[PDB]
Amino acid sequence: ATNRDQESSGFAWWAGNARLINLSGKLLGAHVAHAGLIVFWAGAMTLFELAHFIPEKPMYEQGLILIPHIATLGWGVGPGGEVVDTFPFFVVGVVHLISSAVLGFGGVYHAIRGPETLEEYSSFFGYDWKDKNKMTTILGFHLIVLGIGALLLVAKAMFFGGLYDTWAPGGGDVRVITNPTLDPRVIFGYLLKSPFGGEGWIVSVNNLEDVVGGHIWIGLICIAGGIWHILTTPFGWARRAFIWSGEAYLSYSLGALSMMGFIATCFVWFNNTVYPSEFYGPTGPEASQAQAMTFLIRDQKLGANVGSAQGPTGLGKYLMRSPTGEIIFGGETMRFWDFRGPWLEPLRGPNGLDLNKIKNDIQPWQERRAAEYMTHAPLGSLNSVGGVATEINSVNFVSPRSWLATSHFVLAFFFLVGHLWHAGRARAAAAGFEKGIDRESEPVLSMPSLD
Amino acid sequence: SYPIFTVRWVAVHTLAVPTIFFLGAIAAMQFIQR
Amino acid sequence: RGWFDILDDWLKRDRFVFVGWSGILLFPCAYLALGGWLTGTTFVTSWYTHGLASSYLEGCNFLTVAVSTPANSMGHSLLLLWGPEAQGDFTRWCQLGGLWTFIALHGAFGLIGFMLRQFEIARLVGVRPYNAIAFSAPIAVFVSVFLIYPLGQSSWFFAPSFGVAAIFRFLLFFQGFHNWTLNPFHMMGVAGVLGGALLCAIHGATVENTLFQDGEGASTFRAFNPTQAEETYSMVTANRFWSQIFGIAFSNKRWLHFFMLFVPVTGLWMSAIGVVGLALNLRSYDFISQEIRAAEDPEFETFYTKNLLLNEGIRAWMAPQDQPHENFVFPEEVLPRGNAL
Amino acid sequence: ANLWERFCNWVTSTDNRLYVGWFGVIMIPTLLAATICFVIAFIAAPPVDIDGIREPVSGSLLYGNNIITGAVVPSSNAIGLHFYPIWEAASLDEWLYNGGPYQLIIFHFLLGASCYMGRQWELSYRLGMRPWICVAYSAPLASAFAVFLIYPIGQGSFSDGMPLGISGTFNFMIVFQAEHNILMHPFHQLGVAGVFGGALFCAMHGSLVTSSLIRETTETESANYGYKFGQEEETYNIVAAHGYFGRLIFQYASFNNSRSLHFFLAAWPVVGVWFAALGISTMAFNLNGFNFNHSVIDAKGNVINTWADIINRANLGMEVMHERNAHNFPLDLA
Amino acid sequence: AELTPEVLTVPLNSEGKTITLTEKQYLEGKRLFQYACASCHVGGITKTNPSLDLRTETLALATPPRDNIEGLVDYMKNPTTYDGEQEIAEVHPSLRSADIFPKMRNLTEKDLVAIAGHILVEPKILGDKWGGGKVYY
Amino acid sequence: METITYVFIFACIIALFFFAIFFREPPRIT
Amino acid sequence: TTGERPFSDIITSVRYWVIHSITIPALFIAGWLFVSTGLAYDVFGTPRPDSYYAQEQRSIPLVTDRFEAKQQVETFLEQLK
Ligand code: CLA
Ligand code: CLA
Ligand code: CLA
Ligand code: CLA
Ligand code: CLA
Ligand code: CLA
Ligand SMILES: CCCCCCCCCCCCCCCC(=O)OC[C@H](COP(=O)(O)OC[C@@H](O)CO)OC(=O)CCCCCCCCCCCCCCC
Ligand SMILES: CC1=C(/C=C/C(C)=C/C=C/C(C)=C/C=C/C=C(C)/C=C/C=C(C)/C=C/C2=C(C)CCCC2(C)C)C(C)(C)CCC1
Ligand SMILES: CC1=C(/C=C/C(C)=C/C=C/C(C)=C/C=C/C=C(C)/C=C/C=C(C)/C=C/C2=C(C)CCCC2(C)C)C(C)(C)CCC1
Ligand SMILES: CC1=C(/C=C/C(C)=C/C=C/C(C)=C/C=C/C=C(C)/C=C/C=C(C)/C=C/C2=C(C)CCCC2(C)C)C(C)(C)CCC1
Ligand code: OEX
Ligand SMILES: [Cl-]
Ligand SMILES: [Cl-]
Ligand SMILES: [Fe+2]
Repeated sequence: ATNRDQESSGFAWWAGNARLINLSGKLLGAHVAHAGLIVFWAGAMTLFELAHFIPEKPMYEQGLILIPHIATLGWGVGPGGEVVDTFPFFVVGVVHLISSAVLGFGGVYHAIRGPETLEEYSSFFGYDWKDKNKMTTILGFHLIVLGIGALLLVAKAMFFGGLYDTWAPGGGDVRVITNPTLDPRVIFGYLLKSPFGGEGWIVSVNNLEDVVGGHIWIGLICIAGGIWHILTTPFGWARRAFIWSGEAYLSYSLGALSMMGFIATCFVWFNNTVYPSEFYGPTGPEASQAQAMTFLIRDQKLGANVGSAQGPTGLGKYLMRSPTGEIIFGGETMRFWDFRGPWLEPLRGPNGLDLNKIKNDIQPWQERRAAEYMTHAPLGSLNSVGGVATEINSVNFVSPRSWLATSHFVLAFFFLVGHLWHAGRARAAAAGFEKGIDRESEPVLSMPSLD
Repeated sequence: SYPIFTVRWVAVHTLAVPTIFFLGAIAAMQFIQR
Repeated sequence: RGWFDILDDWLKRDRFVFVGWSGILLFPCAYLALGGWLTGTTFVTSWYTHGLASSYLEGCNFLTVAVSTPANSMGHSLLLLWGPEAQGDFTRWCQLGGLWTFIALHGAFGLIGFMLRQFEIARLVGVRPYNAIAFSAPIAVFVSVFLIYPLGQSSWFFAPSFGVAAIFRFLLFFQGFHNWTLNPFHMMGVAGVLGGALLCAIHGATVENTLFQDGEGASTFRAFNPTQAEETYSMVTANRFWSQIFGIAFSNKRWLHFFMLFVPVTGLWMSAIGVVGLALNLRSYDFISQEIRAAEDPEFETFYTKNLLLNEGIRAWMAPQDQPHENFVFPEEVLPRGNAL
Repeated sequence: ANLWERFCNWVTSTDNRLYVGWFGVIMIPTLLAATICFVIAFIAAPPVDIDGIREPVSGSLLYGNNIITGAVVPSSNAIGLHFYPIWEAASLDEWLYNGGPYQLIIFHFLLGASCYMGRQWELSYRLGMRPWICVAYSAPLASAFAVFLIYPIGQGSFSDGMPLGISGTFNFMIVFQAEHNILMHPFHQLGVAGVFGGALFCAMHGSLVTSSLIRETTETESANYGYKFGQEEETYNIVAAHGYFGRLIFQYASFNNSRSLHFFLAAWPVVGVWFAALGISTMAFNLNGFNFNHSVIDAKGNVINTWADIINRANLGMEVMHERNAHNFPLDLA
Repeated sequence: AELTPEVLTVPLNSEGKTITLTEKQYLEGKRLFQYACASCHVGGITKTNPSLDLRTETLALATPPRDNIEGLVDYMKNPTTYDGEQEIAEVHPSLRSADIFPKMRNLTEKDLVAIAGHILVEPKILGDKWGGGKVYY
Repeated sequence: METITYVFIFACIIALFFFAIFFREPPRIT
Repeated sequence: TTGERPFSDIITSVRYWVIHSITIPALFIAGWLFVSTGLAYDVFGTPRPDSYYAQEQRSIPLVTDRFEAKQQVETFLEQLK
């Protein structure tokens, strides 16, 4: 066995995948077999989700996370997000599950049967980690693949059925996007938006014309930079900036993935556009806004004048002003006055929540939505007891938004730790002291004392 | 060549014998209904 | 070489588990404490002492099982199996919480056996007995919490019950009734525990990151040999790193390792003293000058007055079930509540 | 050498008494800004309407507080997650009423403490050390992000972040238990095992090394003088310490490798505190501790209480009393 | 204590004929109540309107009386306000609004009886806990 | 007097930090 | 190194497993039967799911007298029939 023990490889069993750093044939097989694990799970989970799925229950009541991802794409859903057909979920699960036997085969093949190194067999599929031009070429190859993937979403939205649109007028529906936002002041304007409250950076994207036109821009940028990296070598400022080794490139992707996981955690928590509340449940802000709506509606039905009702503190019990003066829901939900959702936006005038609209124009579908969202707030226990920590056992609910945000916080945190681990190790390995201090030339011993 | 019953044998069985008894008891408890 | 010296020979044989003279006390007392806990949490109820289910046999999980304390009407009774409460009936003894005092007393004498074992082995191998001295802190904590605390209170009922959620209740009881977070002896304990965990993390990372390259492997554990005279890591490099990062750094390895003894041991001893005060309800409950000001100025609010409102909530909401010997009927209108909730 | 080369040589200089470095050019002004504003606001800030309900909480020493009760109070619930610098306020008086200092302190501190982590990598790189001290510091740094930033983001308001004060810390803890049952969350339990274990292993490693110190001194002197700074021989007998501890428990429960020992000393508290940080950070999105309220039911259907139901009774009392004027509707949803 | 026939015997109508439910019927009713009703009615309260609970004495003072099986079954078909004055199917789940409350679509009369039996048996089991809220947890 | 006391002790601690860092007994390799 | 036989040598030998493929399942089945026959309730006095309360009892049978506590439990148990 070449490199499959600690004496020959330098790495113990518990760091045994580091024995593959300079074995590109087996290292390719590790990646292809692991790609098959991802695709296996995407297929197996979907079939599990579909086999447990009740179409007359909402998706968010059923512990589903992958069916809502398919439904948001426009597949299998009708107006308001009701499931009109379970066959697209069955196709997406089956095709992933079959394809993972394919990726599993070539992963197993390259990792046990194929050549341990690809360099002798092929100059095109071989690489040195230190060959900067080969590194940018493969980077360019994968950038093109990702840009085409972003245009696949555009093609779904424009030419192959559309996407589910929670903001579609007259209630949410699958809608073909015809005029995506191509204006770069809007698309790149989200990049300069503050991440703080009321702004929210890219998480604030609130319409599918911005989502589709952004993916047009991303798909063309990734194809352009793909072609750019195939046809260039890193400039001297980048050569003197970075560490050029496999562990270093891993660490850059680790920091990149950690940053993206934190972003997705905030996406699923706050955004009800690309994570529609009919599929994922109400957001945290949404349900708190929906409780204030529920008790405004009930008490105003009893005869209360909700605009003039003073709470215990002297703020309005139902309605109050935000610090810039917009009319907002009172109580603790004053913090969530930046929430925007299709059940609430009909009540909102130019200066905020309109008292005349609130008195007259609250439809029964809004009252049903407010009560349903208030009672499906993303709060629950680890054993999936719905509601506050003091609630009794009965309701079996943890919102998908809570599952998706918490999982991706954990993953993004540990990926930041992995970034720090591998980036520090790659620097020490390139500078040559990752195995410790040379006793015969210890650096501090030739530095002057601090005092 | 080695002995079979030592102090170590007793120390092991004072833990392991009741442990396997308790695990069988706790397994049976998973099938009780109210 | 009489019978005593022959017995002393056998007790101190180099075997897999050392026995020693201390093992006569340690081994049966520790095994009965552990075995009593596993027995009670698997099979024994708390229905007659607390009105609680507390075993796996009743339906509880690992987080909710406990060997619960005896009923408050037991007082500080030793609850011996042959004592006047059980009168020899094992089944009644279990139902009266006799397992709690069984575990607490065998556990106490077992801990005494463990420190004697630390002293005995240290004397036989020829090392200094600092491990026995550091173990006085867990002994001070067990004695103050499980013995001195209920002895100052009405009965053994108010000691911690041996169980995970039962211990969590004990934490919440000490907040709501004793305001134990406000106590400077607890605060000194927190600093000792979190300081010791800091010292554990910082010393282990520093050694592992100032290691000398003593081998060619990238996995560096093999480059230590247990018989080497030389240091495996650079004290000089470690000292320069921390002097520049943090301003101060250890320069004496012996003082460093003493300070690692001192910090969590002193912290736990400090926390034990505060619990001894809470045995008599000698709490650091209030700040009088803030209470005088808050009572006359209804706009004066601090986080301290906010915490006391939480404490009052804890007491009125938990006391009827947590203290079912008091027969508390608090009608719903007497319950302190905020608006809406 | 031009001025930029002379400047870069100074910044990354290993001969400075405290290492500056590139992370330090961010760490130094942000931490100074956070410290100065903290000391001023702790001494002299006016009361702060933390809950957005025109009910200002006095945090400073000059306004009644002592060291224990004092706090820099988290910013107003009316602000939420909105960025509130000084220049957003119409006056300094308004900024102080709404809890402006808190946002300034925590943002500067978290930026500076992140750069403290990078500075720990940076110096170890300059000194030729191995780089993973900063990974160990990521455990308390993540905890600080958890209570000051991640928990406010999930709950929608910096009013819910941990206050910068001793009693405010306890207020944060009690309310968190009321709403999340953190004691019943296994990530906090792993966190407790981290710090209890860390304190145990600190005392254990300290005592075992002190127990096995080689005799170099007389009775009339401190034993610490038996060690000289920079000496090459080890100052204790690790074989004697392993011989003790391997007989206290059993031989294979004791480390005979000091590198494996010291890695275990790093790994146990750090992983546990990492899990404690992920406890807070995932309870930020309301995935709470285990709920066994009314889990045990008799044959008729009577609830048989457990210790978990007793915890719930305490949690209810904290719940109904916290922020006693702030709730208008029957569910505390954030 | 056991879930005897006397516990499982609830009023069927307003006159006074009783029905003794089976343990299978009560346990199916609890499952369907959790499935369709406990998101607002957990423990016998009403989360979106705490003034009106599911206590037996409260359902008795409803117009028409809902403190029997057929009264609860008619409410699950055609729910009203507490005085019976308005029909609230457009905001309350029922058989007649199963198109907007889709968990009500495949409910049988046997299912509606079982849910109605669970609402009547449960306060005989739990006492003041049912409809009491957090005070009695 | 209370506020003066607490600030005084705090200022003495910060002064102690200054002397402990900049006027420490210098660690000497021997 | 203290003279006893190594654990790796024992648990990998056939004679260990000839002995233990009987003793280990026998102890497990004995523990199972301790619960399934109901003996664990009788030995420990733990209430069965139908013997916490009398049929219309809402009150917990709390022991209130130290020296008559054995008699109170017995009285509480006679109240269940
Ligand atoms: C995603 C998980 C993953 C993947 C894809 C790999 C992949 C690899 N590891 Mg790594 N490793 C992992 C996790 C993983 N590892 C973990 C968790 C550990 C710690 C236990 C290690 C510790 C480790 C060490 C110590 C070593 C490796 C080595 C290797 C390489 C060769 C393995 C070998 O010699 O097989 C030999 C084993 C077999 C042939 C037995 C069966 C294995 C096959 C592949 C099972 C396939 C089953 C699957 C169901 C078949 C489906 C077929 C179908 C699709 C048609 C290979 C690329 C070796 C290496 O680096 O070589 C230089 C090496 O020395 N790994
Ligand atoms: C993005 C990842 C992700 C998310 C958000 C979810 C979310 C969900 N899953 Mg899914 N699932 C996943 C991955 C995920 N899963 C994986 C990897 C598997 C294969 C095992 C599954 C297989 C699966 C099944 C079979 C089922 C679910 C179900 C569910 C639902 C209920 C979950 C529950 O009760 O957990 C229980 C909670 C735990 C098990 C505790 C998790 C704590 C983790 C392990 C901590 C990890 C930290 C760290 C990474 C590990 C330490 C490393 C560190 C030292 C560095 C929820 C929607 C259920 C459902 O409702 O289906 C409809 C269900 O039946 N999942
Ligand atoms: C990252 C993935 C990847 C990469 C870089 C390689 C690279 C290689 N493979 Mg491997 N292999 C893979 C995955 C991969 N393979 C998979 C998934 C399987 C299972 C089918 C195999 C099974 C396999 C065998 C049996 C053999 C190789 C061989 C080779 C070598 C020559 C192949 C060639 O030039 O054909 C020329 C390429 C073409 C004519 C076009 C490729 C055709 C595919 C279908 C296009 C797919 C592209 C599309 C985007 C992917 C769709 C799924 C996507 C969404 C993920 C080269 C090193 C040979 C070898 O080992 O040499 C010693 C060899 O004998 N591969
Ligand atoms: C996965 C995607 C990917 C990766 C790994 C790379 C990697 C690389 N690119 Mg390439 N590039 C890409 C996609 C990618 N590129 C795409 C899609 C395009 C088309 C837009 C390009 C166009 C491009 C050009 C024109 C150049 C590169 C260059 C490089 C090399 C050095 C870059 C560098 O120093 O960054 C680090 C960035 C800096 C040092 C600049 C300062 C950045 C600030 C401080 C960060 C601000 C971000 C912050 C987090 C805020 C984010 C939100 C914000 C919008 C508000 C490196 C090999 C350079 C090169 O070597 O060419 C051959 C180069 O000149 N790339
Ligand atoms: C894409 C992500 C990625 C990749 C490709 C690598 C790759 C590598 N890592 Mg890195 N690492 C990563 C992310 C990654 N890492 C992250 C996120 C962290 C933070 C936790 C680390 C922290 C880390 C450390 C501390 C070390 C490495 C090391 C390595 C090298 C050897 C790995 C090995 O053989 O482990 C074999 C696999 C195992 C021993 C099993 C790991 C099990 C984990 C800890 C628990 C998983 C629990 C699971 C999620 C849930 C429970 C399920 C269970 C009950 C079945 C290899 C180059 C080693 C190295 O530096 O070599 C140069 C090394 O010492 N990594
Ligand atoms: C070193 C071992 C050790 C120690 C220190 C203890 C200690 C204790 N046990 Mg435990 N126990 C042990 C081993 C031990 N036990 C073993 C191996 C078993 C299994 C058989 C038990 C089973 C057990 C049960 C069931 C109970 C205890 C109890 C106790 C407590 C009270 C004992 C008592 O008062 O007797 C007093 C006896 C002596 C002090 C011996 C005196 C010796 C003197 C010096 C000589 C004179 C004796 C004299 C000649 C006798 C003549 C009688 C004549 C006058 C009539 C005490 C903490 C009780 C308890 O836990 O309370 C809740 C209890 O109920 N033990
Ligand atoms: C090997 C060094 C690794 C560093 C060790 C440090 C971390 C150790 C982790 C904890 C122990 C983990 C298990 C070791 C894993 C390991 O390394 O195994 C190795 C070890 C010995 O293996 P063998 O017996 O095959 O080897 C004997 C040698 O002579 C080989 O010839 O196995 C055990 O000791 C089995 C444990 C059974 C335990 C029986 C205990 C009986 C009760 C004793 C309790 C009384 C003492 C209490 C006193 C109050
Ligand atoms: C290298 C390596 C490794 C790894 C491995 C891997 C990772 C692999 C992968 C693998 C894979 C990744 C595989 C896959 C496979 C799959 C398959 C085999 C599939 C199947 C399918 C089917 C057949 C289906 C069916 C169906 C249908 C069609 C319908 C519905 C129903 C059902 C589902 C039944 C380890 C770690 C061990 C270590 C050593 C080395
Ligand atoms: C799709 C979409 C969209 C769009 C988006 C876009 C347009 C994006 C872009 C983005 C981008 C365009 C990104 C960027 C990024 C960047 C980064 C992230 C950077 C970083 C850097 C770094 C990391 C560096 C580092 C360093 C330093 C700092 C110093 C020196 C050295 C070094 C180099 C190391 C929207 C929202 C509309 C909507 C929805 C959908
Ligand atoms: C009290 C008493 C006594 C004693 C008894 C004893 C001593 C017992 C023992 C018992 C025992 C001695 C038992 C055992 C048990 C065991 C168990 C129950 C186990 C379980 C296990 C498991 C469940 C596992 C788990 C885990 C862990 C822990 C960690 C890692 C992971 C796992 C998952 C594997 C006498 C008669 C003298 C007298 C009277 C009273
Ligand atoms: O702020 Mn501070 O503590 Ca968080 O839950 Mn909602 O809001 Mn208020 O109540 Mn509970
Ligand atoms: Cl509060
Ligand atoms: Cl509210
Ligand atoms: Fe050490």
